[PDB]
Amino acid sequence: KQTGYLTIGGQRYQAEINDLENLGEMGSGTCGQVWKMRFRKTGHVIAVKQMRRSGNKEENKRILMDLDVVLKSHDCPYIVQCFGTFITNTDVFIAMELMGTCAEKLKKRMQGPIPERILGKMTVAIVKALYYLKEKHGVIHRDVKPSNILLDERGQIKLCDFGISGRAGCAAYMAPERIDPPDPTKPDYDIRADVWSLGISLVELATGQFPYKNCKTDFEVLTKVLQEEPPLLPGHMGFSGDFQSFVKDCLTKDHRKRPKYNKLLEHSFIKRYETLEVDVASWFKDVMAK
Ligand SMILES: */C=C/C(=O)N1CCC[C@@H](n2nc(C#C)c3c(N)ncnc32)C1
Repeated sequence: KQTGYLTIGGQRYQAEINDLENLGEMGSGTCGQVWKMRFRKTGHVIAVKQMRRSGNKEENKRILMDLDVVLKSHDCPYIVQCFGTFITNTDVFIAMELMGTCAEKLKKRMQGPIPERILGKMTVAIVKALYYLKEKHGVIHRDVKPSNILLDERGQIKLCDFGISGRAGCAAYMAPERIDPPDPTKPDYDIRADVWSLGISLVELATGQFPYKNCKTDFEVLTKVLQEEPPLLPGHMGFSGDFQSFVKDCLTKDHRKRPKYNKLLEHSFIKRYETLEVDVASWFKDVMAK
């Protein structure tokens, strides 16, 4: 790998950091400070993550760990693409494709449920992203959630933040088998805990509310996951039978029964939103403009 260049859309300039104008930070980063930045030759805007050599040794490790994955996933359309990097005596700058926002912040702006047609095209993207990292690189995300699903003005939906990926994330979306690992721990007991997390997220974004109510502590959530029934989609909101049975499949608590990505990608709910046209781009711009 190299650090001189910026490969965008087939081209590849050879600039340094000062060739970019800093237009501000895009929220307090949890895996590195992220700036929205603009070229001085052309005016094109990108996202640029900064790792200070002086930074916390633990954040920096995750920044480099997320960088390790996104350098290897250029050919996956459903993962935030990295354009290149710069290494100065004091910083590392990671150039990323500029995205609109996360689905967690999208939910707060909507002030309500997100339509099924959008969650549809989201499901196809995340599952295929989680599947690519598994099949091609044997990596698991280990922290899927609405704040890790980025959308943009063009209607793209990509997964991000592989900071704790590997060959413990947020507790609310953690899978049953990660909360209490099996009696003898097989190395790949973890291989499908991400499916359960995306199911929790789909229920959250579809209903506008997190399915485990009134937990004042992290552990209290963990106990509901294991004691209460899986929180399937309600019946009184016009959700289709395909959407409800896909959410039921992912939310099967017994991990030896949760279907592999192999057959989740066969699901009708997926096959519909592969060939179905949905103007997520226009729907995105509208909620933002609101
Ligand atoms: C819900 C969005 C969110 O809170 N953040 C946290 C701060 C970083 C920010 N962000 N990260 C990346 C990356 C990689 C991007 C990209 N690529 N585009 C827009 N915003 C991003 C997400």
